Amino acid sequence: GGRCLAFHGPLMYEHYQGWKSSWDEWVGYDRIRAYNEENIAMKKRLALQIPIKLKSVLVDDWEYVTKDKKICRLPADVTVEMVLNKYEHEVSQELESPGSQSQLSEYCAGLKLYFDKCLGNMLLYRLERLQYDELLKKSSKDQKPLVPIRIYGAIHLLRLISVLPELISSTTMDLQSCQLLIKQTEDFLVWLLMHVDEY
Amino acid sequence: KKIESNFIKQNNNVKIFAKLLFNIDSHNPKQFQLPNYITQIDENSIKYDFFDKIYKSKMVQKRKLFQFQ
Amino acid sequence: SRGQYSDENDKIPLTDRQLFNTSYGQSITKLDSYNPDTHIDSNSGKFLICYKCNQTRLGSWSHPENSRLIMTCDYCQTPWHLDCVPRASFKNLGSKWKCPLHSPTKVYKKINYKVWKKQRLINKKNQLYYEPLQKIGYQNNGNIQIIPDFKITQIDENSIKYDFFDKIYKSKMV
Repeated sequence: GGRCLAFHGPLMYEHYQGWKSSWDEWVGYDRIRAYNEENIAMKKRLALQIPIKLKSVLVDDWEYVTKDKKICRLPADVTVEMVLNKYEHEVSQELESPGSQSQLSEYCAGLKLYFDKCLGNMLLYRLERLQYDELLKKSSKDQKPLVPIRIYGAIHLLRLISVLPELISSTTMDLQSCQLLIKQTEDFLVWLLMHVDEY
Repeated sequence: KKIESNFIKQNNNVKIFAKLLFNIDSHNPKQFQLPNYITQIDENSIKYDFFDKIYKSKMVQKRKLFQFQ
Repeated sequence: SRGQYSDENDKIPLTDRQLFNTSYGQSITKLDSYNPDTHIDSNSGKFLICYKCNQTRLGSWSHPENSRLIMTCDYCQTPWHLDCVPRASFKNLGSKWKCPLHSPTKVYKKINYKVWKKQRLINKKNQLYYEPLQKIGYQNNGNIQIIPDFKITQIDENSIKYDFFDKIYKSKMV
């Protein structure tokens, strides 16, 4: 199909066109088009925001990170694995439409992967920056990778889902993807509306 | 040539947002602020995933036929 | 020739050699005499197996009546019997013979109606722009291509079968 599809320099392929049969080769190597190497080097050089539903918690923990940082225990007993695993057990069975739960499940996997490396880039204040530095220092004594899943609570999770939509538009992407992201954001906030005890 | 095109051939379970993961080093971090307004192995993995989700679909089908009564 | 529209749907007009001076045994169509050359392709020499019934049905020279006419496709070269799909004879002049397995150019769903006369075809340059980012719930109204503005997203098998299953799980409650 088409009129120009060649791994090497194109010669209106639909074999080296315009040459004799004693030049063919079908070896398997790397293939780059490069538009006939820039036309044989130019002929040899010429010859969006969150809804107002429960926005009190962000201004609640905005002041509380100045001197308390919303966490005082390094091995925090609050963890994200159970609160993320309960999503497939309470709401995906109830609120999601009949069909596939992928829009929650692969979201959970992707957000875990995002939380695996979100540290060091935004989402951080100076004193818990020092806390993360000392956590990395105590985690480097056994040359093990730092897992931020067992040592970080869910207090920064909703602040993360608050900061991401503004940076979502920073890259080139379609608009209904952002519509799906704000739909997931409102779903998460109606999930956490009456879950005021867990943080 | 753009880096992201061959990045999706080895990344799994991250589908919704992939373009923002490339330029994580092109933007410098800053302090906290707030506005005043406020494929073979991966193929087997996704087949096993799909099997899990249609099984979950079977129990949710049982769930709506149970709660319909 | 005179300045009319002609996409790939129209077949190239036949030359007079195949049209007037095509002997007496051949005739315009294979509808007469035994023609076993139509059941064997010159590309590989194998037998054209019909898609609907898995039979070449070449028949016999002693019993010509058991021979079933077959034709190759003008797009995918898929063999097809003349008795399986409802059709009297071959397709030699006019539009190219589109086998009943391809996407129609225009479909009709009644809710007045929407035509969706495809999206034509864009040549390989900067206007033909691709973006794979989402597989689930895209609502991209078709016009796709399979991989292992007039944008065409890189759709794969997994996403198509996923959103098909998702839609038929939405629609069965109705």
